Amino acid sequence: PQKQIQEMKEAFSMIDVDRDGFVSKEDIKAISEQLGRAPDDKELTAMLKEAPGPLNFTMFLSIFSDKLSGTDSEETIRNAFAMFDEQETKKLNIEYIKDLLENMGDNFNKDEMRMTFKEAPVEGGKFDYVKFTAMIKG
Amino acid sequence: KLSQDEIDDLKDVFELFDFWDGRDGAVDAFKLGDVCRCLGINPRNEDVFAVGGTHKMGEKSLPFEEFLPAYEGLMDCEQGTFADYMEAFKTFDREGQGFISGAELRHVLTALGERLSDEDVDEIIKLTDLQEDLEGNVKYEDFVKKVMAGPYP
Amino acid sequence: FSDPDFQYLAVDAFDGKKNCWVPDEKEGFASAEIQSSKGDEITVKIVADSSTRTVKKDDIQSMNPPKFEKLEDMANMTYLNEASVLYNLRSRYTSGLIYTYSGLFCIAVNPYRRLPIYTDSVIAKYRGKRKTEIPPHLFSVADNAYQNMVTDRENQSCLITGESGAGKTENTKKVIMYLAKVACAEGSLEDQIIQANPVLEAYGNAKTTRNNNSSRFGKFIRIHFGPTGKIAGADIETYLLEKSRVTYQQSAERNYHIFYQICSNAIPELNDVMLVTPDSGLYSFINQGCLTVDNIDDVEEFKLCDEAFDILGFTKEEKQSMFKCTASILHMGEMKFKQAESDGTAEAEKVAFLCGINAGDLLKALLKPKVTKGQNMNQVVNSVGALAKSLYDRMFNWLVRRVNKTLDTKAKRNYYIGVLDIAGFEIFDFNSFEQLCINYTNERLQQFFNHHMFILEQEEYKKEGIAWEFIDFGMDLQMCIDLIEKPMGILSILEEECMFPKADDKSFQDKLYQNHMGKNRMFTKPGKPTRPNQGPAHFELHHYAGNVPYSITGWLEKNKDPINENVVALLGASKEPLVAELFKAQTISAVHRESLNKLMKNLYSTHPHFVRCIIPNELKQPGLVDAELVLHQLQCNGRKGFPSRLIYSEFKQRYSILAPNAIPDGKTVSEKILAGLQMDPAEYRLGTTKVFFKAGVLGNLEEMRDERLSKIISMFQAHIRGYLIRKAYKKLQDQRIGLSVIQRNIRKWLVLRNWQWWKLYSKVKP
Ligand SMILES: Nc1ncnc2c1ncn2[C@@H]1O[C@H](COP(=O)(O)OP(=O)(O)O)[C@@H](O)[C@H]1O
Ligand SMILES: [Ca+2]
Ligand SMILES: [Mg+2]
Ligand SMILES: [Mg+2]
Repeated sequence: PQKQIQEMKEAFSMIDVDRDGFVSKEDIKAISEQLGRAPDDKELTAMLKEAPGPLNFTMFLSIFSDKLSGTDSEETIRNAFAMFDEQETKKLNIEYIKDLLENMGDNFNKDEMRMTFKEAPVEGGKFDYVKFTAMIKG
Repeated sequence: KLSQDEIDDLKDVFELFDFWDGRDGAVDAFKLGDVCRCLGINPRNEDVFAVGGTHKMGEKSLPFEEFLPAYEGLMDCEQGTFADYMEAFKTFDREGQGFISGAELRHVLTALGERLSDEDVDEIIKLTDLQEDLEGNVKYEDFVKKVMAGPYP
Repeated sequence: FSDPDFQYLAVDAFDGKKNCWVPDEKEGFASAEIQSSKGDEITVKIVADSSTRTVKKDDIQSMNPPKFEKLEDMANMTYLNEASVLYNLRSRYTSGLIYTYSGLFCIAVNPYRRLPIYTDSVIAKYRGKRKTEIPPHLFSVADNAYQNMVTDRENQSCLITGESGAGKTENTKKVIMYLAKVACAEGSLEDQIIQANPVLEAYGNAKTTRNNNSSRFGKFIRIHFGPTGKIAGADIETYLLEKSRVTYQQSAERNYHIFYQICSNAIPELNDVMLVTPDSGLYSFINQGCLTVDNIDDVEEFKLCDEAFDILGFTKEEKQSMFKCTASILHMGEMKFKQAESDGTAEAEKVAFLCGINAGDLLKALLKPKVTKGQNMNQVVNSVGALAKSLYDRMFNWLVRRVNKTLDTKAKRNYYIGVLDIAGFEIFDFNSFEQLCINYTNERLQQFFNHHMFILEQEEYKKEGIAWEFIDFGMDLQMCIDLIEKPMGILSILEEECMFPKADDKSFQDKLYQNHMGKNRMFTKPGKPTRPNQGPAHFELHHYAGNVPYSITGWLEKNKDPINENVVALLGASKEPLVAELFKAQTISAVHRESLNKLMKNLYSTHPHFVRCIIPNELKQPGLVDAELVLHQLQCNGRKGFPSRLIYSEFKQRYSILAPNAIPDGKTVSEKILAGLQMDPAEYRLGTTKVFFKAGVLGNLEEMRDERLSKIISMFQAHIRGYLIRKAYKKLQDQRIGLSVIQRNIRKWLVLRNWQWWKLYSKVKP
């Protein structure tokens, strides 16, 4: 990506407080607190151990990219959806989708179920999988 | 007794199903019909229950171990030839000229023998694209041939 | 031929798949044209009013093409079903034609009006004509029996059957009148014969609701022929005369015809000879029910009856002996009463007078019959009736013996032609001894009719070269016959029960169960009502044509005649010469036994010809039909055991669906079907044009016919179930993937939000 990167950097900048081009336990703890509650030592510790050596803007983009890897397109997903949208209305009836995910294929769980719909864009009975495919993607 | 490429086929399909009713290596005995209906065969409901099928979902699930013999079973069961379907349909033709009316055909399917929901009917009608003439009659010979043909001929 | 002689004798748009016969309530059957099938619910249109309705498919009857309108012989019709037959008859009937053949059976439908078809003009034309040569007629049946007896050299016989008021008698007479007019060699033999009816009918017929001239006795008359084929003698046999009508007559009914003739004044000279006042409504014994009779002139009938006694060759005394004994009866019922004493003597003398016995010695042996034993007030009035009835019975019997005297010309006899005019099976609200007698009679007749039907049967098992062997027949018939006639039978029990003065309606009833309850399955305790007003029943008999609940009350006197053995002594030595003979020097059942056997060995020595009479309606009016009644008669005329027969054409169409994986000619297709089914060569037979299935088998084929047809229908539904499933199989693989995308790709975005790094990242974002 190129705009995904532009952010990453500017981000790494705001995170790398002691502006030393590296991210340290104090760097993370620092900025977190300046905003919302921050992680405990143990959280911060294993949070760094996730990166072999020093956190230059490189090992950074490395672990972040290796996260977002192993996923499909916004087009590839929007279709796996329209695959249940026979009439091609660009919406799925809420009871339907919930039913699919819940007890079909690789059954979800109530939490997976709640976590998922806590965000979901459902209004008028129909769950718009387009808007939701975007939200979940780009 | 089945062959390998055969048993493999049972395997193939068993998955598509066992997955859809929640993947876990077990299939709802209420689907054992449709499973075999996919491997070509068309048993009769009377037929399926005989081997293990059930009237409702939830009732019970089955492994692939118990599944093998249900298919060994539903194999040795009688399939209807063209002769038979032609014979039976003749008994509703007073004219004798291979006709019948939509309305009556509908009656035969929905009302006689192991009934067929009103939906499956409008279904297959539309599928096979069966059409009536001005008098509202249809050549039952054509119809039987399509149904026999398959969804993809 | 425009010929006047054939006026009421000669017969003056159709889709074979649309047009048919559909049941009706008014007409019995209606002309319908099918509109739409629907499984079993056929929807037809009534051609008449043009209305519409539905009808079970198995209730439609096949119609015949206009090709067979008013057909003379019904065996030549395509369809012979209760609706084709009823239509053909009714068609002819409403056009004057009342005679129609159907195989070897002639059908006569009562005209209820006089027809110019019996004239001498017409008889001339039927002489020596072969049934197909000339229109259907009773003469033809008679003329043919003659030719057969002649050429075939054997006795002939006509059993003219039908319901009461149908035409049995009228037709029996026309047959004799016919045979008399073409085989003819006081008056002449031929003349006396014809003349025996007027006297026998006067003494043994009576107005009934059903028939204004109901025959109340069975008649079998044989007509002998000589070496030149001409009438050379004749005899008459009678059976079971209704003794009861003499003293009793249900409303709207009359007593025998004579009694009313006698009180009309046709011959005033006789009034003083009989001591009668020309008023019928004066005598109790004959004014209970009816008095007059629409279309019966008692005046003229009396004259003709008198006239007939002369031609029969009856001395004036003889025929005055008759008239007096019967007028005597008229008085026996005028004797009033009050142990009992008389209430006058005027009427009781006229009686002693006419019978040539002392009025004193009479009322004496009547009020204290002799060792003496007085009688009460009813024991008497009932022995009065016992006497009236018993006299009249003897009279009727002597009368016949005498008319045979006149006819048994000692001339030379070769063969003969009998004619049978008897009442058939009848089941009423209440059935007693009278009925058992008629029924027992009809049973033995049945065996006869069967024996013959079975012979024509085999005439078929050869017209197609399909010889059958030992079947299973009339065992139930013989079971009933035996239950009634054999050594310890019903009648034999009753006969041995009469000879005991001690006996009664209960020792007889018990003595019956004692012998057949559980030892013979035809004898069964009285069941439950199958008709309102169903009077008492003590037991039931399973007769060929029905189950009859018999009440045995009074059967002991019915069979033995309970008249003062005292008065039988008085009359034994009476002055009148007739009366003396009647009570000169073996009960109903016993006489009838010997009688029936006589008629049977007779009949079994003949080649029978059957005529079937049919009453068109209950109104006695001409040309009007009552389909229900008609149909009802057609029901079971001229079954039960004979193999099933099927034309390969109709067989293939109905039983192909039982082995269609063996059907690539109607006669070979079936050869295949029945072959496929691995059907036992036993349970069936070949045939040129038709298949013969042993008994029951066809019922069982309709079994398999229903089962297989259901399966096959299921199998095609299974086929439809499997097609729809497999059709949606692609849609089920694509969705299996399209779901795994979403399921695995949401679990990702789910776990990425539960990432410290991502969390904190998302936070910085702005
Ligand atoms: N061939 C006929 N022609 C004219 N009238 C007839 C004929 N046959 C029967 N009838 C009428 O119907 C009545 C009953 O006929 P009949 O022979 O006495 O009946 P059953 O079958 O009881 O002997 C007759 O009195 C007569 O009025
Ligand atoms: Ca499963
Ligand atoms: Mg730093
Ligand atoms: Mg009669």
